[PDB]
Amino acid sequence: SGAIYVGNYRVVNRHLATHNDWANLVWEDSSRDLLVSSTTAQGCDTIARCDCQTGVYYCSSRRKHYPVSFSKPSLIFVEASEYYPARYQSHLMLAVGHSEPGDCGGILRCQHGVVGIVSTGGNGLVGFADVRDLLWLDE
Ligand SMILES: COc1ccccc1[C@H](NC(=O)OC(C)(C)C)C(=O)N1CCC[C@H](C(N)=O)C1
Ligand SMILES: [Zn+2]
Repeated sequence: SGAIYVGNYRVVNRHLATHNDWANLVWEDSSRDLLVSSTTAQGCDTIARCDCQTGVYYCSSRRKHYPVSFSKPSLIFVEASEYYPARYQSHLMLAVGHSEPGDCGGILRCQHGVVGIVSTGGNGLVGFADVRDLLWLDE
């Protein structure tokens, strides 16, 4: 679990969005596993606007942060789950790092700000949904 809070927006994994997120929907994209909802309070986070390929992510299943080298956002095949059919997930970055069911929502950060959130994983891999291209989150 986890979310990014920037301005009057809350960014979460679309498969973990609540009834309240959907009732305050701003934008969602199933192909990216992202959903953004509106908030009444001002958020605590800031978004990176960069091309970093290194950073640090929070791993809830270890209560620890780990450094990672990750691939640029791209279209990556993701196996079926209860949440989605087998499909290509877009804007996904992969890295070698621990993740397991329940780690979605952990933030990946570089020196410039928030890069994205955990969205997939498996067998010593961790995948992050990028948010750096969502320029409108900043206004
Ligand atoms: C962080 O996700 C990890 C990490 C390691 C191993 C497995 C997983 C997840 N698998 C998982 O939860 O499987 C269950 C439901 C328990 C059968 C995973 O990769 N998902 C599930 C949630 C939706 C994700 C997506 N963006 O399509 C893909
Ligand atoms: Zn950066």
